[PDB]
Parts: sequence; C-alpha cells; structure tokens
Amino acid sequence: MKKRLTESQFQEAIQGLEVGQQTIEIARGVLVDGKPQATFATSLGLTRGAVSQAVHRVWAAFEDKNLPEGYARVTAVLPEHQAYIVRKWEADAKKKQETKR
Amino acid sequence: MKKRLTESQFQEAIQGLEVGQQTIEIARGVLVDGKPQATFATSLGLTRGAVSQAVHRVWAAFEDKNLPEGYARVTAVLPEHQAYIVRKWEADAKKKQETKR
Repeated sequence: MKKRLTESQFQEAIQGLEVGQQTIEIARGVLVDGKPQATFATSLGLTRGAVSQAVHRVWAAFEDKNLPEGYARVTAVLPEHQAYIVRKWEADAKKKQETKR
Repeated sequence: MKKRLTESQFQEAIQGLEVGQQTIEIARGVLVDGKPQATFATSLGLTRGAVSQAVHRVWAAFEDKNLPEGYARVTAVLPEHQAYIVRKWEADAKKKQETKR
C-alpha cells in the first residue's frame, strides 16, 4: 500500500482522469482513507488487478504534478518475433535494478 | 476500410469490454451503422483520438476473437535510455508492414 491523502488533493488527481466511477470510488477509500486493498477487492467483488489499477491510476495522477513513480515500461510497435526476447527483457531490466546476488 | 457490426456481434464484443456506455454508444453508431467517426467526434464534443479509441476498443474484442490488427505492440520493462533505440525499432516494425522507400 502507498500513502494516503485528503479528498482536496484527491480531486486534483481524479481531475486528470477520465475513468469509470468504480476506479474513483476504490481510490476514495484506498488512498484517501487508507484502507487495505486486499479486503477492498473482496468487498466490491473486483479483481485484484482492477483494485490495484485504481490505486495506481489516481495516485500517479497526483504524482504527475509532483514527482511520479520512476518506473518505465516501454510499449512500441514490434512483431511477435521480437516478443521472444521481450519476455526475457521484462525480468532483465528488473534484474538491473535488483541487487539479488 | 473496416467493417460494420450487427447488434448481435456487437453484444458479443461489448460483453468483454470494460468501458462506460459513453464509449460503447460511440461504436453503436460508428461500427454498427458503419458511419464516419469524424462526424460523431464533433457531435459528442469528443477528440478524434477518443472516438477512434472507442471504435478500436469494441473492435479489438472482436479482433481478438476473429481477426486482429496487422500492427502488434510489445510491452517490456525497460528504462528510457533503452527507449532511445526502441523508438527507432518501432519505426522499423512499422516500415516492415508498410512498404515505403
């Protein structure tokens, strides 16, 4: 879980998002109140990836006006032949930041 | 030139679509009726990229089941330093599927 903040700043974040009310209402308790994401997924009956996306989308919007998550995921037009190596490169760039020896 | 979609095939696509009815209604007249997307953009006050996003959103669900696009996009975790070269690789794959000299 990340930090939480007030609805005033929450409004600033969701004003940069054209998303469904579901995403906004999750964030309203998750990163405004500071409620656990695991239980939030079970209560609403949403998927884990959907709940985590609501946290990420809204929080990153506020972060975009301050300092965002420094994680880069490159998406480009490339054939499936390139995807062979892309599978490996996904974990390999992670390994570049990781110090697991 | 693409194709139109009857309401039966439309229901097949939009059932696997997690989008607001606003985006669905775009494709309801754009794809179902096979109508120009630029006119609908001006009618709803939407951007051209937003309208075509709704076209592709519903169409991609049908594409995944039937026959997808010719342009593939790979997603890999990689830093922006690598993206310097990935930008040229993206243009190369686009030039692989488009015969230009």
